[PDB]
Amino acid sequence: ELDADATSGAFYARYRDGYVSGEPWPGAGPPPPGRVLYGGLGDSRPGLWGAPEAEEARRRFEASGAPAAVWAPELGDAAQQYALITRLLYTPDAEAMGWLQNPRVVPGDVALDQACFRISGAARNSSSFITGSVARAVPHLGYAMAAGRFGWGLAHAAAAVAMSRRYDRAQKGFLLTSLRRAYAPLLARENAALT
Amino acid sequence: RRVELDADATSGAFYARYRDGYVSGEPWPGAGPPPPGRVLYGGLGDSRPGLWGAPEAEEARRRFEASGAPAAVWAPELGDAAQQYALITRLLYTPDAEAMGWLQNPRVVPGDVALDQACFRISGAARNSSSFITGSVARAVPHLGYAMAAGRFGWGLAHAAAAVAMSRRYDRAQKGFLLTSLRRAYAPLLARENAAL
DNA sequence: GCTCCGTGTGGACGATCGG
DNA sequence: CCGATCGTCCACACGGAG
Ligand SMILES: [Cl-]
Ligand SMILES: [Mg+2]
Repeated sequence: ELDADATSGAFYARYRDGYVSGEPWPGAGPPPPGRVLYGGLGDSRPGLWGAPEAEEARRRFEASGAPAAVWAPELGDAAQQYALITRLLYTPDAEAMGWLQNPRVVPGDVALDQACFRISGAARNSSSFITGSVARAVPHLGYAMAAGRFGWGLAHAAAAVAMSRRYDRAQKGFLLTSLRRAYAPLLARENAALT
Repeated sequence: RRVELDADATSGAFYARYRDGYVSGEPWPGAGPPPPGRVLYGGLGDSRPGLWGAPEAEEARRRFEASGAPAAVWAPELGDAAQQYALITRLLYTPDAEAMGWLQNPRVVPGDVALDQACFRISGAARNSSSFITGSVARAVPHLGYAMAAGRFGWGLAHAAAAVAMSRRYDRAQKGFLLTSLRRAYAPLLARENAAL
């Protein structure tokens, strides 16, 4: 169906949901002890704390001041990576969409990524596995779902567009501007309430 | 490059001051209507000849016009892109509609196949691999160039939600969370954009 | 006239899933 | 048989130097 209540815009101005920002999404929570979020909702993989791959990447992440090209929960708090990627999506000339799809990766970034899916249970990286993040730089969606932070959905939506092969460079730039306009008031209102 | 976090962005005040140099309702830089007798197709500025007279286009147009629902496989020959955008946008806000599942796994009838094959034949034969730019990640969603030509950023919701729906990295509950995130973000934008235009 | 660089695009082909 | 995403590799433009 389609009414004049929709084409005029009044149906969207009255949008309300039963969820509360800052409250856990139904079924979402922290991973079991000694494990980190991975895969589908509620799933997890063993952590790689003390492993050479995780610790080498943790030091590089803490020393760069930039968002990590390959992120894992062993590297730090997901809120830091979410905020760095979110800010990156709003800085002009940053090439955020190109960086989300094809970031420059040192061998340590490759070794970290290979260790995470291997310790989960995978023999090789495969396009069919549900990981909870379409781009390796974006933290697992379960951390946004557990914290009830809908503004962290922007990182995943922008990365899903960036990772798609069906849009060219100029088309992705328009979609990034669309997402900037949509999420800017949400992020401003959400970051104020939870600070 | 490098990103500097600070209290201006952590408190949210950097996002409250967001402004861009674009104007809603005005063409995106480099974007415009297709040439006469052609429809938008492929990358930015590209186009293919229209099929407004072919039997495949007319069969699908009647099915679209007789259902009152958005077409599962859409082409410019079926009607106004703005109407299909509005139907998909309304569908994305409809409870119990299974919108993400429908975007990812639509029913494709023989008439849809004949329409889709007629569109690629009237263009050039580029396919020899699976990597090709279409301008829309889901066939039900009109070409992005129509949103770019009209400067309608609210029509980006249909493409952003469809890109999530087609991704293989999220399960059903994760895609449901992302739809709610996109609903909240775009609801004030759509309300404000539909009023001005 | 060839290469040499880094870097930024899209294509090619396969793995895996599924109608 | 068809085709979807996405890992992985690669083709090519960029241009002042030899
Ligand atoms: Cl709320
Ligand atoms: Mg066949």
